This record gives sequence, structure tokens and C-alpha cells, in this order.
Amino acid sequence: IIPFTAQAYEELSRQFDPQPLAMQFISQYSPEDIVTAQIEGSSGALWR
Amino acid sequence: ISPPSRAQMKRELYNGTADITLRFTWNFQRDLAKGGTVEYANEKHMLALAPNSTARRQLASLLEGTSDQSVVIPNLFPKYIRAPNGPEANPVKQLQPNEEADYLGVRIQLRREQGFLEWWVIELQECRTDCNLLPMVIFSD
Repeated sequence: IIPFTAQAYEELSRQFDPQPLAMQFISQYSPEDIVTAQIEGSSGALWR
Repeated sequence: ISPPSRAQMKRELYNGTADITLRFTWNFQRDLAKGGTVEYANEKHMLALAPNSTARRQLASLLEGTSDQSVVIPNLFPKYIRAPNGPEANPVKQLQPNEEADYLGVRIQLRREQGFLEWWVIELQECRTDCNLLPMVIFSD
């Protein structure tokens, strides 16, 4: 999990800047707020 | 551990210069009937695994194929923990002065007895019956 930095936050906000409310969400949430969901995908755990 | 990442874990202990996060989370879930807001008192006692250290070289051979390596984890099993009704398994300082070097010498033994049948016994540096029953203490509040 990566706590998004100020620069990272700017990136996300700019990605969704065209849509006002999209950018709003990101921008309103404080920097080091938006966290990165780097969920693991590898298995190993077989299933039962 | 997923096979590609198991081989990567291997590699780390084998060579890969990285520090495996050995978070020894000591979660202490109590109850709420007798009170205890965040009953679960937890603390990840992490041991950054120095790349190919004595412990990690034992782990290299552990994950190579042999199952007879007593991985020396420098005193990292809190034998006295002042846990309260909050979410923290903080050990008592002075009870364990170093409290990272005065916890309790813990050992690890992966028992891959192909028949890999990878088991994992948590031993002690001085395991008497603490390979199956490690006796620490939680100073409860």
C-alpha cells in the first residue's frame, strides 16, 4: 500500500481534471490521504 | 507462498539484497463483555532481514531444499507485554530493557519433509518445549 504523495496526488487530480467532480474528489482529499491499492495477485494458495 | 514469489523469496535469502519485513504481529484479542474497546492489542515486531545474514543464509538453505536450519532471530519474542484495551502490544520496557534484544531469543525451522510437506515450527534459541508451546507473558491492563 502506497500513501500517495503530494506529487502523486497532483497526477491523479490532473488525470481526472476534465470531469469536475472526479478531480474534486481527489483534490478535496488531502495529500497523503489517497492511498494506493497495490493488491497482490499471485497465488500459491491453492483453493479448497 | 506463490511459486514465482517463493523462488523470489528464495533468491532474497539466497542473494537478493533486500530486507524482508519480519512483522511479528502479536495480536491480543480480548473481549468486549468485560470492556475492552479495541481489545485486539497488536504490534508488528519487525525484523528487517539483513541480506544473506546468518539468519538469512539459514533461510537460504531452508528454502533451497534442506529442512535442518535453525534460523537465529535475535531476541525477538516479547516475554512481557504491557497490553491494554487499546490496539497496541507494546512490551514492558525495563522488564525487557533492550526490548528488541531483551525479548526472548526466538528460532525458526521450516520442516519441508517431502512425503515438500512444508511445515513451520517456531522454535526458541533455547527450545525445551518451546518448539510447540512458546511460553511468553502479557502484562494485561
